[PDB]
Amino acid sequence: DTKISSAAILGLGIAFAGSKNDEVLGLLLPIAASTDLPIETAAMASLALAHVFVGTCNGDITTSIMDNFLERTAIELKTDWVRFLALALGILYMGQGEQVDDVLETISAIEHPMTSAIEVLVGSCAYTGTG
Amino acid sequence: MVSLTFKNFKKEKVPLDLEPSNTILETKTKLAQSISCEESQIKLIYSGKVLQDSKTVSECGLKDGDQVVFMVSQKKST
Repeated sequence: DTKISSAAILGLGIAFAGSKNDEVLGLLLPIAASTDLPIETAAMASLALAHVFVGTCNGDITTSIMDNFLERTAIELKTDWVRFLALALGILYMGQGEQVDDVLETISAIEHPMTSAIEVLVGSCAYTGTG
Repeated sequence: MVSLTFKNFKKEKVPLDLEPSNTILETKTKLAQSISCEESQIKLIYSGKVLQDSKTVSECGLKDGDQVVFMVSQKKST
């Protein structure tokens, strides 16, 4: 009873792991926030990327993801979603990554619609500083 | 002859020269003609306070040789 959608992102998921070049991202990232594609496939694709670049890291990725947090209407699904989304925007930085500083700076700055909860979340837990 | 620095998100500085009169419209235009990105997506912020195209530099609260916060978007915007 597997869906065809999941079967898709799945296959590709194993593809990237077969080539960590700058092309995959040069096409994926952009599509993650091109025109105005449904926040459905877009979100799912967001987890596939992070899962791959789990080891690597980049700010640009946070640039597009940020713009999304804004236009975020949540008018679609309103049940269990902040968790996952929060994870990425969070785990994305386990430690040693000033990038987090530049983030909270933008998030909060850009008014305060519905990102406070996430602001305090990533705010407290961040630079683990593993001695 | 005030020269400020516009930082994006990668912690990069983009020096720019303006005047008490010059407004965000122009700073946005230049900052866009410097990096090669349209100002229709750019977000000219100021100390975590997204400025406004309706505010000049004097109103922005900037001074001689300061720092401005900004960011670029991906939406081409119609």
